[PDB]
Amino acid sequence: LSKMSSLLERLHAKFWSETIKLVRQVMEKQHLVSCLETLQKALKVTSLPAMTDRLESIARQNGLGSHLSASGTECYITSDMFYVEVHHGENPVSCPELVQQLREKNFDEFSKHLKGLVNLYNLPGDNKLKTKMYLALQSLEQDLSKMAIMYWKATNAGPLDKILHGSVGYLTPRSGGHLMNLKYYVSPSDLLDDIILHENNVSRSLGMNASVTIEGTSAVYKLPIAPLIMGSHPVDNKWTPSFNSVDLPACFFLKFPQPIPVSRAFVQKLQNCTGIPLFETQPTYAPLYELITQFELSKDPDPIPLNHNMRFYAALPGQQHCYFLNKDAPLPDGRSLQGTLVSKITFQHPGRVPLILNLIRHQVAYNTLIGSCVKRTILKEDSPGLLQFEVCPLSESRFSVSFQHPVNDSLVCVVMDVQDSTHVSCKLYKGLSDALICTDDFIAKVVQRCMSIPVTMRAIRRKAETI
Amino acid sequence: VNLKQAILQAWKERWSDYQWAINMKKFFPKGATWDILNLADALLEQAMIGPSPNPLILSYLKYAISSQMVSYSSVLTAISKFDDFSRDLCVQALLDIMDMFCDRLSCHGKAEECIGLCRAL
Amino acid sequence: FLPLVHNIIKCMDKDQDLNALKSKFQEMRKLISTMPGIHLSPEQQQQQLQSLREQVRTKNELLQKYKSLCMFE
Amino acid sequence: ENQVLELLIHRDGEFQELMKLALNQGKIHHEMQVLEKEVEKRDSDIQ
Repeated sequence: LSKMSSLLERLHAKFWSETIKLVRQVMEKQHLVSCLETLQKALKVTSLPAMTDRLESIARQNGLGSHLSASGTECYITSDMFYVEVHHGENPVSCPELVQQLREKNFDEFSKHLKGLVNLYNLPGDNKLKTKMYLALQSLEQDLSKMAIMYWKATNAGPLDKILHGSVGYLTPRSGGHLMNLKYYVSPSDLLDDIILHENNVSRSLGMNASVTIEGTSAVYKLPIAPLIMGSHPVDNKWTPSFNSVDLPACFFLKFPQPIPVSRAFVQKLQNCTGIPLFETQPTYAPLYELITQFELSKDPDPIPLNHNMRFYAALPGQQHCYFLNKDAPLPDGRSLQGTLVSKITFQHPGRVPLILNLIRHQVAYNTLIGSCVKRTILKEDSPGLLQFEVCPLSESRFSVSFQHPVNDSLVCVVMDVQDSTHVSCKLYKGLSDALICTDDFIAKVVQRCMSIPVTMRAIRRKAETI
Repeated sequence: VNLKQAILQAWKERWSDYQWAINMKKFFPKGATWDILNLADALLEQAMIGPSPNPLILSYLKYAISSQMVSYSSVLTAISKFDDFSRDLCVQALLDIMDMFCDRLSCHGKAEECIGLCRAL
Repeated sequence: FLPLVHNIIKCMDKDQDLNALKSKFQEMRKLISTMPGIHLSPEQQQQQLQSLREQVRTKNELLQKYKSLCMFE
Repeated sequence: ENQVLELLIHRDGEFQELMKLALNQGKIHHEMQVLEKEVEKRDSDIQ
């Protein structure tokens, strides 16, 4: 709260023109003591020799065997991260995958990918798994690219029904400035270019995408050490039979960002494809929708308190509205909704997993899209509208929406089950004496394609209402 | 006619579910004609509901069968034509509440109301 | 200056007179900066320059208006 | 690593501002000399 240590007392407590004899008479003698040399990025711009010197300093401090002829160029001591832009395993690679993103002045993919792969490819193995198994898993991670190309060739209609939704196939190359990924999110009703307008496949970098990783500690499962199955399969794809197979100390542990709530049936079905289930811990069987809505809307949420308390009031096409969530409500099913509040994504070798992941992905996507209507709208005591509805998840992926239909003097529910991955069932149940306020399969498929609770509410209030 | 806006107001909000008795007594003449009570509300709500358990209403049903017109409840859960639909989810709760209803005993009606309730059961 | 601090660190942790050269360069830079001429802050200098430009424009317009309307005999 | 960094950033900003102020003062002095010469010529002609 003062500035008396800059020019008033700084130069007076430094213990001129002829008092610079401190280079040879008083010289008889980078983390938290010497910040001058550590702040090379602030004194000078990020250049070739500056980064090469910083890398060498970090290697000498933390401990990493690496050197060169002189200062001005430095490689990366790893399995295959050795690449000099502009031999103990693989040869010197100069592919564009690690030259495009870091061409001229990039400074992001220089201390995260390297450190990431170093932390991942680190274990108690001494020259037996730190390098051998790492290279084996890196080489084995190439059949998916051939499988991706085969899926792209087979699905020559559009990259919307096979790449993102339905099944896997929206993959990209995992090298340098881009790691392995997949189409986890499948939000089709986002802000599009007004089925994205692209020349070729997306590298899962333009916008938002998940992050798939390959690491493990005790999941030493039998897997190949080289790509064998590479021929074009009959219709969609073919498996790769291994076992030339050793106990490779690695796995396919991805990075699940949010604890998406799933069903017990999906986890039980997936618990028979890759050994054990997708999580080994105490299952947090708490209200699934309650925590899932907060986890999903937590991105946009600001530091201001919300305090919804199971209130799902939201807006409308031209007014305000309201809704519920039926959270923490034990249905006739008996036990409450199973919760999967965990971040363990420790998978196993790519065995019979052609649909072991896509089903749970579609389930989680439908669950998210259900609570999509409540993201940041906070408006209570709305006398007008207030199309309150309670999604009753009695069965797995089975929702219901109640609306004050003018047909009868009561609410109007409709069974909303996710039959397909994007074509959900939107049937409805009317009354013995009720007007035809129930739309046809046209509006049902429209709402299915929309997959938004607020969209359905607006449709009921505008199209189905007709009043 | 007041029953329509009454049940609309009831379902429209998640009240304390016990203040419902007070709200009904206030909004209703408290003894005009109890033949337009919750007795038919359950069925007229579950009709449009169909494959839905309609929660938050069974509590009202219980707070009614505590001390209300047991005869009307009996005849209306009897004439309920749910066997054709056979939801096996709502009729389950119906038989559950009917079990505890018929377990202990019926009540006095000072008339052939008992015989009517017997025909109903 | 980044180069001055770099030369100082080099001369300090190398085991020449980088400090003398740095001081000479700093004195030369200070002399070149003071060579401009503007002793006071450039805020009032720019304010006075804008005022003088406005006054010159007004004087030119007045002279033009005076030398234009010449219809007497 | 905050005080020294802030001091260096402030010194760089002060140097850039001083260079900009010197350039602006030179330009203003040139414009003022031109305007003064023009006004002196106009005043001599008017006199």
